[PDB]
Amino acid sequence: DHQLLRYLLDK
Amino acid sequence: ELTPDQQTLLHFIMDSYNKQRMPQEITNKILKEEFSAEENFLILTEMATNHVQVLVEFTKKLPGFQTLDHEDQIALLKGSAVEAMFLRSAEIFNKKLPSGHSDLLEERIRNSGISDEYITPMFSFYKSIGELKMTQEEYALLTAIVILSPDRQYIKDREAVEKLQEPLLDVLQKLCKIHQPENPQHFACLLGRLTELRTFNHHHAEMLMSWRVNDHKFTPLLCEIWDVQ
Ligand SMILES: CC(C)c1onc(-c2c(Cl)cccc2Cl)c1COc1ccc(-c2ccc3c(C(=O)O)csc3c2)cc1
Repeated sequence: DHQLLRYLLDK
Repeated sequence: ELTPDQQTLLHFIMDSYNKQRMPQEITNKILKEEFSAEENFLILTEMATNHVQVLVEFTKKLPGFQTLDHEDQIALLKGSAVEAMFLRSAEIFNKKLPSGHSDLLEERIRNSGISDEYITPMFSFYKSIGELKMTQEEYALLTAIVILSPDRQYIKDREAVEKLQEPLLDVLQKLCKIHQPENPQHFACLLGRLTELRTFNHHHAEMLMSWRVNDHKFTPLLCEIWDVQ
């Protein structure tokens, strides 16, 4: 769940 | 006024807040594209979805944000993104930012499916906040403070957030004591907007509903940050 925010935070 | 850990805290923040993130190619569309209810809505959606990214980078560069729990990191972003957006658009209308294209951005918001119930308070807020004559510093620190609010729903470790918030609220007040001795009620005026921003957060869900039932798009990202089913 809530993957894009996760992705942006770790980029 | 001005301790060494505070003078350092600010210039790291005003560095992040000035990282010119919204590409001109995107923001120019406020100017050149046609003015219709549909096109106004797409452009606004495009601005917001790009800004959600600008905010996530900005929030990343906030001191100690990455030391927080991962479940708490999302909760803050989801709860504050709307309030961060009201603040940045406010800065656009107030300080007449050239990349904002103030008048035209206002025309698009005013004709994009939003009801009068929400438009009146919106620009009432914009009007009044601008009459404080906030400096860029005041805009940045409010954002960081809005993002680092522990009051949000679904937040687990609130004391850990309050620990990151406190230093900024302290810095902001010193700035008011320094640059504004003539009126010490200035700190409270700035903090007053946090509560005003909340009333809009609460209303914002209705705005999205109105759009959704009218087959309106949004983006995968906006839908994630705002729990659009
Ligand atoms: C359409 C939909 C997704 C929506 O729903 N509620 C709102 C909404 C509204 Cl209508 C009012 C207030 C807040 C929100 Cl979220 C919106 C549109 O939100 C915006 C988000 C972000 C910008 C925004 C940010 C930065 C900049 C910069 C810069 O950085 O240099 C230059 S141009 C610009 C534009 C504008 C509008």
